Amino acid sequence: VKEFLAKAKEDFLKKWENPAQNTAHLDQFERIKTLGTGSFGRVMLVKHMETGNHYAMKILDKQKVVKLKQIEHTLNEKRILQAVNFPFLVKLEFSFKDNSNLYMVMEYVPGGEMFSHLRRIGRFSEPHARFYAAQIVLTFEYLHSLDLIYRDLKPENLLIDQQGYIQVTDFGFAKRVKGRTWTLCGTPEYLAPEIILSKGYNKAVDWWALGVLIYEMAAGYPPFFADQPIQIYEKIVSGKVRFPSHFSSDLKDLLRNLLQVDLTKRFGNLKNGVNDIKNHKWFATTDWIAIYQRKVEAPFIPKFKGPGDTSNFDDYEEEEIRVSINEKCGKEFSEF
Amino acid sequence: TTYADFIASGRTGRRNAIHD
Ligand SMILES: N[C@H](COc1cncc(C2=NCC3=NN=CC3=C2)c1)CC1=C2C=CCC=C2N=C1
Repeated sequence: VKEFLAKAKEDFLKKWENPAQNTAHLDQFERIKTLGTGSFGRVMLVKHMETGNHYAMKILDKQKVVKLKQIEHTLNEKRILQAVNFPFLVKLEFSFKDNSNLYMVMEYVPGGEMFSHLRRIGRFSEPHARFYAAQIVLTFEYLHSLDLIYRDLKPENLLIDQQGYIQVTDFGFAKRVKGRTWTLCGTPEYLAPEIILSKGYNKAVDWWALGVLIYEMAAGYPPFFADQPIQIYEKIVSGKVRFPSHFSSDLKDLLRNLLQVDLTKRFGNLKNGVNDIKNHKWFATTDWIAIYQRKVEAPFIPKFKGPGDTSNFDDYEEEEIRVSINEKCGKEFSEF
Repeated sequence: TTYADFIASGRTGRRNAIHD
């Protein structure tokens, strides 16, 4: 492993130091349908005419990115994405920009969001939940080894590929940092106590989010929920969690450790790093090597009907893509 | 049941991220 990571850090660093730019053009793609919509952009299923491949094209409105002060975060996202490589991280195939928008073209994950399947099914059995959790454990070990913090773990950002494996998406909050960071960002239900308390935090917030994920996947609902964020924040910092009666004793033990408000006792952040997680009882049946190689039997296989199919994604209101006659935020995005 | 309280809450849809 430490051998694998060593070589991984070498490849990341070369790309990190010399990121690729403008590797494609808007008119090389056929705009098909919207797969998701955000505050400063949207993602559409796209088709590359030269190869006939389908991709997920993320279109970000430069002016909106500026109004929401997400410039540096957007630069982080593209720069990090074009340099990483793991089987559970979606691939950035191309990136470019025009007068009005920034564009990031990634691999299309037809399976849809874990969110959708989770809410429909209700809850995943422990073996199912464990299968996905394992993948997040290795992905974080990988990312963290690169001095990267992900900061936005949740079902909405995890996709299921054809083989039933996870593909982490949305790196808008990803950041390479040695030392503490203070940006308040993420999603309410998944924010660690340190973040909500504005006290400088590190990679340990990712391990806490994992604890929230595993709980939600297994119970069908998050450990901390309420109609308004402030109520949720109040629960998160209280350091009080209740477990369904069906949670195995080992599952509860793993979560008590991950959902530790005291980030000096929180698993993943201790002296033995991720191993305190990997060597945990709840993970005894887990073969980490098998998972990384994708040779483990997937519990759920989302099936589709050929490429270009979007039935596993909700429908969104379409909106024509417009590009002004004038460049809009040149200097802000020069490095993109 | 917690499940019932969750399903009846306004937080069962896609949750938006926060920052500012
Ligand atoms: N939560 C939704 C989805 O958000 C994504 C963000 N970034 C990458 C993705 C994908 N990346 C790769 C891939 N492959 N297949 C589908 C697929 C999707 C989805 C909506 C939302 C936004 C959309 C645009 C900009 C910012 C947003 N914030 C939230």
